[PDB]
Amino acid sequence: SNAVSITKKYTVQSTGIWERIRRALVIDPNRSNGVPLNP
Amino acid sequence: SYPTRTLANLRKIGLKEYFRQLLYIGDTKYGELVGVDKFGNKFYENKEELPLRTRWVDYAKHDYDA
Amino acid sequence: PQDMPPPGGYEAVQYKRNLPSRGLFRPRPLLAGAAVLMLYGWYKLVKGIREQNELAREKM
Amino acid sequence: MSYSQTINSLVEVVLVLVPSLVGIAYVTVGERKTMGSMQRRLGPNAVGIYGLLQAFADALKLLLKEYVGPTQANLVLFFLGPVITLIFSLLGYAVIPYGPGLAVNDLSTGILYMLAVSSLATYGILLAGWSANSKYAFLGSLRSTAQLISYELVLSSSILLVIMLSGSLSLTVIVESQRAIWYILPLLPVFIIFFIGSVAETNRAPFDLAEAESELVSGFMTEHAAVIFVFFFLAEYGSIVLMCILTSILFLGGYLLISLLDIIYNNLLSWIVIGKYIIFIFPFWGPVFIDLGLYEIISYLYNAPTVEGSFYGLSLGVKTSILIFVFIWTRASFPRIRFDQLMSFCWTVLLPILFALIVLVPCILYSFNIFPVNISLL
Amino acid sequence: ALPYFDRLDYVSMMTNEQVFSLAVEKLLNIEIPPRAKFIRTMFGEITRILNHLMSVLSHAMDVGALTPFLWGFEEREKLMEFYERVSGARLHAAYVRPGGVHQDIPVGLLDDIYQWATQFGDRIDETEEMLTDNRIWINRLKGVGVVSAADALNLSFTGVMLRGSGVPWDVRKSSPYDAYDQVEFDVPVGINGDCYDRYLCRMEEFRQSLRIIHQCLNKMPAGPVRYEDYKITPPPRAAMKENMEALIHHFLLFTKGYAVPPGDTYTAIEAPKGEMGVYVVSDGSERPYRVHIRAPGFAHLSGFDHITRGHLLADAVAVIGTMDLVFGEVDR
Amino acid sequence: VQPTKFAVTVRQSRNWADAKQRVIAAYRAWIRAAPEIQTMYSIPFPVSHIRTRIRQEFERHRYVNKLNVVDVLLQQSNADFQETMNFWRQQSHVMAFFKEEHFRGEKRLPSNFITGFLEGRN
Amino acid sequence: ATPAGPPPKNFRLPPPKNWDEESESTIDKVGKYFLMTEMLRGMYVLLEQFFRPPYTIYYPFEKGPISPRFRGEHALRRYPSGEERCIACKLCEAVCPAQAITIEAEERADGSRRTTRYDIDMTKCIYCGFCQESCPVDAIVESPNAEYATETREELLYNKEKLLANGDKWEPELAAAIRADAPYR
Amino acid sequence: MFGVLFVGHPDLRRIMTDYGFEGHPLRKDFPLTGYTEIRYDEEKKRIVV
Amino acid sequence: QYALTTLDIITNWARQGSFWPMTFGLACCAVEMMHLSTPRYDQDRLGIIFRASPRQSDVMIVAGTLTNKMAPALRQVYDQMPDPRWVISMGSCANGGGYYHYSYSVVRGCDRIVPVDVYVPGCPPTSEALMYGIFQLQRKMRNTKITRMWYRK
Ligand SMILES: *P(=O)(O)OCC(C)(C)[C@H](O)C(=O)NCCC(=O)NCCSC(=O)CCCCCCCCCCCCC
Ligand SMILES: CCCCCCCCCCCCO[C@@H]1O[C@H](CO)[C@@H](O[C@H]2O[C@H](CO)[C@@H](O)[C@H](O)[C@H]2O)[C@H](O)[C@H]1O
Ligand SMILES: CCCCCCCCCCCCO[C@@H]1O[C@H](CO)[C@@H](O[C@H]2O[C@H](CO)[C@@H](O)[C@H](O)[C@H]2O)[C@H](O)[C@H]1O
Ligand code: SF4
Ligand code: SF4
Ligand code: SF4
Repeated sequence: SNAVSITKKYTVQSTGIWERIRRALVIDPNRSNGVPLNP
Repeated sequence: SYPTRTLANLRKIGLKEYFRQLLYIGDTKYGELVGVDKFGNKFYENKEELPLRTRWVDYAKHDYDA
Repeated sequence: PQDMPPPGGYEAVQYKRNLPSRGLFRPRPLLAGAAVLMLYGWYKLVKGIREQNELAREKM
Repeated sequence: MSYSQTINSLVEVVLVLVPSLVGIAYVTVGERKTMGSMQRRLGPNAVGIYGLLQAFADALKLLLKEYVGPTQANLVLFFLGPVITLIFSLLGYAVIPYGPGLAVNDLSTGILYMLAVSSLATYGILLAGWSANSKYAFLGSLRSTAQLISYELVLSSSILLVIMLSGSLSLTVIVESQRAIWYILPLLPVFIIFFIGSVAETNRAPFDLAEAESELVSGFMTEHAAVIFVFFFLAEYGSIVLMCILTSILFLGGYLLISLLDIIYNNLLSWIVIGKYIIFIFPFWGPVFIDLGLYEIISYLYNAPTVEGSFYGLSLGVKTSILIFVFIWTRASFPRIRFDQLMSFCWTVLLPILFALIVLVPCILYSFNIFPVNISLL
Repeated sequence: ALPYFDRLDYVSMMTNEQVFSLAVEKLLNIEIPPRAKFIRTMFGEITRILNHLMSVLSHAMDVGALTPFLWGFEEREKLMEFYERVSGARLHAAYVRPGGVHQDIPVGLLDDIYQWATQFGDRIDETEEMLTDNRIWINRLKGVGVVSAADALNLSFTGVMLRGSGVPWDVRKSSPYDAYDQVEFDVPVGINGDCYDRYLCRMEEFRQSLRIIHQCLNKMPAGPVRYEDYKITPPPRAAMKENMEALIHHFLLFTKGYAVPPGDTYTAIEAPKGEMGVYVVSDGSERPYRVHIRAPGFAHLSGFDHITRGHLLADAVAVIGTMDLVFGEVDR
Repeated sequence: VQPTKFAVTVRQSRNWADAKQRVIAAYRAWIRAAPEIQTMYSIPFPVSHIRTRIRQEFERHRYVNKLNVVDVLLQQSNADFQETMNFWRQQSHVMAFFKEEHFRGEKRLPSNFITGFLEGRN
Repeated sequence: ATPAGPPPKNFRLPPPKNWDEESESTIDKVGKYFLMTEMLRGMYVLLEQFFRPPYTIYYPFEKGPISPRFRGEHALRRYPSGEERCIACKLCEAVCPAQAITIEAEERADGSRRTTRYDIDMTKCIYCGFCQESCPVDAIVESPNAEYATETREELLYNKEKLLANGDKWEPELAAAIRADAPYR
Repeated sequence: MFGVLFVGHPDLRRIMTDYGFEGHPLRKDFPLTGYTEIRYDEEKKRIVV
Repeated sequence: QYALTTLDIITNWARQGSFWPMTFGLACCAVEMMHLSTPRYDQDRLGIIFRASPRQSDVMIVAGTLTNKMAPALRQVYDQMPDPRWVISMGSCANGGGYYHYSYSVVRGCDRIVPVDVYVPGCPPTSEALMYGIFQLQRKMRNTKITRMWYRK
């Protein structure tokens, strides 16, 4: 599709059990949440 | 905030300090003391918060002002 | 130096319409679901009002 | 009876009105907090420790505000008008049952009572809009009245379909009849129409464009009248909460909790008189529940009049709150509909479907011998 | 007089000052350096995104959708941090000036715009989740405010008001300026000339402006960001404090100003609200003899009667928002 | 009056017979309208004071013998008439045409030499 | 409406499709009408936001980001010695876009060229920063201070006694912002 | 803004200036700050010129 | 004395907790007042709700350049605000005319038309700056003696 993977999107990521939960109950798993990265 | 975050910070700052923050800032927040102003204000930092929230101030006066 | 791009250039960003169809909102799975819910409910109602009518025979 | 009726009358009326009023105050705080999480911000979080005092300061501020509305040529109307709009808002709560028969008035015609108090709502939107002086805005109060009467037919005609299934207009009987099944399951499309009709009836967004356009044509000479009055705000929030409780009474369980005590009976088969309470299940073992300490105490508390009543009202409360969420979620999800388009929705889509279902439902109840008895059972 | 242009269309600041700089630069007969050309085309598209976030989301806030407005104003809140890093203003930068830009961009900004870039499409997609296929949204913009292609031209319509009726025309493609001839982008052109077409054309420009900003990041050349001539642009502070000629040129530029040769020019750019142009008469002196601003919204509001005729008032509020209208632009 | 209630398409007087016809029709409309101007703008003056003051504003240009000058003076009147008969002018603009509602009043130039000398040029 | 020369390849639209030529099954078409599926998707996107972190800042305890180039309230600075940097050139008075600066100078008792008046109308100023770009001695700057709402606008007529007091107050932060941005100036 | 008069125009009225405004501001003889200013008069209860 | 003071503190607590501003977004400063309603700075968290009507409002925020044509409608809207009334002047244009101070069409300060209680500087003030001005006004109300002034006379 037109999407690129979330892992290259420079936003805070969900981790672990919450990542699996997010990648299940969400329209587009590749969508970011717009929260920037502190470091 | 969210329960995981607010629970952990109670385990750090204690219930007397938890109520102090609810009266002023309105958030439960924990961080390292960075220094004190001449006016008595105290500054805290935490790289692990949401962006633009890594630095905050605990004012010395009750009728605080920026 | 100046503010310049990285040597190889920045990577491409996502800019086209993504908007991916999900099964949760397609009409066929929802039509089938709503139908099975109303059929299960209509079986449960047809059993209950029969029992209610029989409880009324005992009351009378 | 053990004590005097007037005392009993007073305690039940205070026990319904003071929780209902405190709840109507927290729906206003809740609608600003919920819309902020969906809009990635915060709701009120400063007036009070968690913003839990926001409703209080808003209400006391308005009470202390000057009111400059016309007192000329109409003194009673300016003052005694909106007061009974608030009475017509709270008068519907007197037929809500918080458990079997646990209502202020247990009324056999309870449904026709809440259809009467609802037709009085049209006066509190008609008359208030009569105060404002601006030609286009006055016609916007008539258009809001036209929306209410049209979406009242939606509600009354779809309440009719529940009465066919229950056989009664008593809210207690209507809930007790759902012990077999919640009416959302067999009357799915009737429930959706009722909820959509219930948003349009409350004048809530996305059906509020008629009353919305008043603020855009006010001009440079005149202004509104709902200004310092908390009445038409408590009348509004209390009608939303009341449309959520009635929606739960009719289609969700009402106060019916799906009881797990039935499930444990089916699964458990190794009853032991020694208090072991062994279970014939694959994750089961020999429990060490204390007969002297826990089982004797737990059994008594389950049958307490306070505990069982508590769960019946926590059930109705949890269900009303879920619907209060769906009203707030609806306002935050959609744009507004034009008045002609909402009118087309009611008159050329919804009502045709409802009158089609008015034919079909009693036809099926006759075909499966399922007409209920209309005598006092249940 | 350059700060006056920030305050014309106050949601699209660096493109207002771009058309004034391009007009003065044309009478100056100067060529501005490549780096400022790319800086200006990058911040002209950051500006176009900023304006469309105001215009599209305020339009839907009038129509009654209130949530996309708040989501994209965080996107607006992030993109004004880049204004305040190059200049020190969240709104009125005064950054674009005749001869290039006032100051070089700071040394970590092109990385921070790229980090914003990686996620901005997801913001358009979720804003698009709420409006594009929504039937209430569709039934409030279809057939509303319909202008024919012949009438849009005869009515002085530019931009998406011109482009939504099926006329393929963008000043960037037809009279290229700055680094626009160096970037690949597409032009959304509608069919039915209505508000729904103009909403769909504006959303497509979100994705096209993002596609330009990424290209500008990869072609950012090095060199002066300011025309290399101290009779026109101010010398560096370090030169003014060390070299005689530089302090003289510094002193005269801040008191008298530079002289512009005589003549007049009409210069237009593809502003976010339509075509924005300025007519500048020069008298060969250091002050403009006459400045006239052509504002796209002024011509759009003039055709409001011809377009809203026979419509409902709830229809007219939709027509007001589809015409990108900031009244400081209309009244100059 | 196609676009607005009192709009008149800009016309150029053909000759003095035409130009005087238009002036008289302009004056007639204004002094007709004076009761309507005095209620809307709540002018605390008699309709007679309004009409006599309308007359002064025509009496200023009674000696214009240029036809190109009359048309601009007629267009100015028509436009003033349109913005007054539509409630577009504020009471502040209208009752500021009367030059006695200044806190110095109508007497704002010095009367003669000596009184303006003792007051420093008024 | 199209450019001169040959019309664009397939500029003209295809002929419209009749209702029965459309490619959408009645089942899909009727289901999307009655179930309101596209509206359901949008309501689901708001649930996704509900469970995402908010953007909000608790002010005044947490502040938003400001660059070294920020343009706040004016200040008059000194040298390390303690002498005022200002020598009354009046360049900042000439370049003011809004004529907000009024300067009167003369010879000081010791013979030095120094201002006697230095007024800035904070209600005329547009905070452009031009005054500080034109300085040859870094004498006038704009501090990062944006929090100084006052009660009366007489408090917004800064005279030379207030602008020097501001520089004394804000000097560490002024020197720091100058240190960051000087290479670019 | 200039006083130029356009023969044939329907509804040639002012577009920018205030309602009783006298003068043409883009004329070069017109002064930058104009000839009049407004304020609120407490004694007259309105805005005066 | 305590009793009348308590009546003041409660009254001032509610004038502070519910802070509903009527607004005249004349120009750009209104954009910055819109960024006070967005997620980064939300007004709702402090109780601020902008109301359209003057009858429902507490404070007027003049944000933008006031022109001679706009001034009659400014005074009309302020004249319709029920008491108690506060006005905030936001930005250089409303405060003293600003960039357009030497023009024939601009009122040089909105306080030639209405009374003002706080002046917020900047063109435009940052959103924090307008927040700072609201806190100054909220502090002015906390120091408002209502029933303690009636007691001295
Ligand atoms: P008789 O034949 O003696 O005189 C007829 C005229 C006057 C036509 C002369 O014969 C004549 O030729 N004079 C020269 C032509 C002339 O009068 N030119 C000017 C005509 S237009 C004009 O005078 C407009 C005046 C102002 C219009 C507005 C007046 C009212 C405004 C304020 C009203 C009160 C506040 C709202
Ligand atoms: C306690 C009994 C009742 C007494 C009166 C209580 C106060 C009643 C009014 C407040 C209740 C909520 O009322 C609602 O508030 C929100 C702000 O949170 C307003 O919302 C407004 O600001 C938000 C801010 O993000 C915008 O998204 C929205 O577009 C705008 O309209 C609504 O316009 C108003 O209808
Ligand atoms: C079908 C069975 C129905 C059973 C339940 C019936 C409940 C009837 C309660 C009526 C109480 C008054 O009804 C309610 O009045 C208020 C005030 O006039 C209205 O509220 C009105 O004013 C408020 C502001 O104060 C606005 O935000 C709102 O948009 C407007 O419509 C509601 O639109 C109306 O729903
Ligand atoms: S502050 Fe600088 S520019 Fe202004 S008068 Fe002093 S030396 Fe000159
Ligand atoms: S920032 Fe203010 S004082 Fe300085 S030059 Fe600009 S307008 Fe004048
Ligand atoms: S003060 Fe500045 S930002 Fe505000 S309206 Fe005036 S010019 Fe615009």
